[PDB]
Amino acid sequence: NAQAEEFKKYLETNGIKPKQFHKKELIFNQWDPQEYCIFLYDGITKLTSISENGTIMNLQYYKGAFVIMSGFIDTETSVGYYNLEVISEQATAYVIKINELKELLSKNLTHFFYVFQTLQKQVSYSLAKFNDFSINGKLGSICGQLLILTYVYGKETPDGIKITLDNLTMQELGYSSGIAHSSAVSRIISKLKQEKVIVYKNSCFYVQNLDYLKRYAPKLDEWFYLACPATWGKLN
Amino acid sequence: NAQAEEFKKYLETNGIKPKQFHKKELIFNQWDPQEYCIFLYDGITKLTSISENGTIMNLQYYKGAFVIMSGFIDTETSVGYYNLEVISEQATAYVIKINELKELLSKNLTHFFYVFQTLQKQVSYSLAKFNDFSINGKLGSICGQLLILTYVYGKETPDGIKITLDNLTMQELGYSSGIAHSSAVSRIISKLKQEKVIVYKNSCFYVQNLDYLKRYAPKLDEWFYLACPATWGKLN
Ligand SMILES: N[C@@H](CCC(=O)N[C@@H](CS)C(=O)NCC(=O)O)C(=O)O
Ligand SMILES: N[C@@H](CCC(=O)N[C@@H](CS)C(=O)NCC(=O)O)C(=O)O
Ligand SMILES: O=P([O-])([O-])O
Ligand SMILES: O=P([O-])([O-])O
Ligand SMILES: O=P([O-])([O-])O
Ligand code: NA
Repeated sequence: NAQAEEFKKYLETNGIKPKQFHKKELIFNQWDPQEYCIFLYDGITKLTSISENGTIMNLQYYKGAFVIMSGFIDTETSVGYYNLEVISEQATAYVIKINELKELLSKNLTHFFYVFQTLQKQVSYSLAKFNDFSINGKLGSICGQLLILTYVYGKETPDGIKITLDNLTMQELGYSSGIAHSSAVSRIISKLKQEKVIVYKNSCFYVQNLDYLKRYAPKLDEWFYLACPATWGKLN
Repeated sequence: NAQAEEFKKYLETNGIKPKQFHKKELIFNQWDPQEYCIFLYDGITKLTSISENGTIMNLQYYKGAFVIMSGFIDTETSVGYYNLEVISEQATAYVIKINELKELLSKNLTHFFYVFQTLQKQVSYSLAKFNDFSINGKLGSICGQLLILTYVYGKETPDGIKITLDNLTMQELGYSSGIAHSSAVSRIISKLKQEKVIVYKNSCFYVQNLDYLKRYAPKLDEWFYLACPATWGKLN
């Protein structure tokens, strides 16, 4: 990622130091009024929200390089209360106060357009996700989430496309899919297993019929093709 | 409003002319190869996706002023294929070819930050919406959609918060909530009318218990209070 590499140097030139975060640590949390611009440079995270009754929702994962905003650039107020939890072992994040972002970007438009590009990908990612997760009930939600996971963390193997995430549980899939009961997730995953769309080996999920997932997640496959052509081409 | 007015003036100074659209017309469509930046100045539109079999997904509405992107600024590639359909009797929009937007924003940081702000509001809207529409099943989806419509198009009256849309139908709510058949939508709407949450009179829906909707759409309620406080204050 060339544009992300130059944006890293620029932040170090301007005195923003890398911060090391560890698995299960929260880079920010929904119970703290802190507005940031997190340039996640390396590692994997998940954006989560917890209800007043304990319902956990995984809004999405982020895999560096990428930008996550918790406050508005103009009003410096909160965009909404979320937690950014690290799920990889180590994560390298450049934490920026929202009150100093406007000046950092105005100075250098190349960097400003990089952050803007990142936000455009975020906008269209969420739209595609909303479409695919809505039109085919919970089957499409699971297939949509599996397709995302296959593209962003998958690697080709003879057993299929291995989703390389440590402890991807039925529970997590449920939190990413709006399914609170792990057993309800299993009922869908089990059906996908009998049709041999996926197999569970080596504590990992192997996707064996990608075309099946595409059929129940068409706008997400379209989005990866248009927005992440290199990610899409690795598995096609 | 103010920032949008200045952006409108700026657009006309650079030769971008306003264009009138009438109900049902598509400002852009999902088979067009050309991509745009649409500055919706006035009117109401919906962003849709039509599947091969003619199934319709309503991704959301847009009420001017706002910015809708169909292509990436940095690559001039499509972000995903959607239709932008006018649902007000008339809409006024400035149609900016995507390959001209980079220069327009480079030349004026005030407007660059305005467009950036609108994309941030899009991001936070979609995340909140995704949280509420996923958690409480179909009821949460309808209540969340109704809450959105209450805040954006609602008018206080002695009979309740009048959703001021011409012909809000049961199918339209289904398209917007991701629900297959009008059957389940009628089943939910019936129960909500029974519980005094809403009523249908004068060919419009009136919300009589806003707190019931807040209960099933807390993240969207949070988002209107944080990102559209004036809009939120209208009803609280
Ligand atoms: N660094 C990669 C990935 C950035 C990223 O995390 N993108 C989000 C979409 S806005 C994503 O792919 N999320 C995958 C998930 O939800 O697991 C890139 O720039 O393409
Ligand atoms: N022009 C108003 C409204 C802009 C707008 O349409 N925002 C979207 C969210 S990105 C919305 O409220 N949609 C309501 C809906 O989906 O009905 C503003 O700038 O606050
Ligand atoms: O729609 P569903 O299949 O019931 O999820
Ligand atoms: O998740 P669960 O409920 O335990 O199944
Ligand atoms: O929607 P429906 O199928 O007619 O019920
Ligand atoms: Na277009």
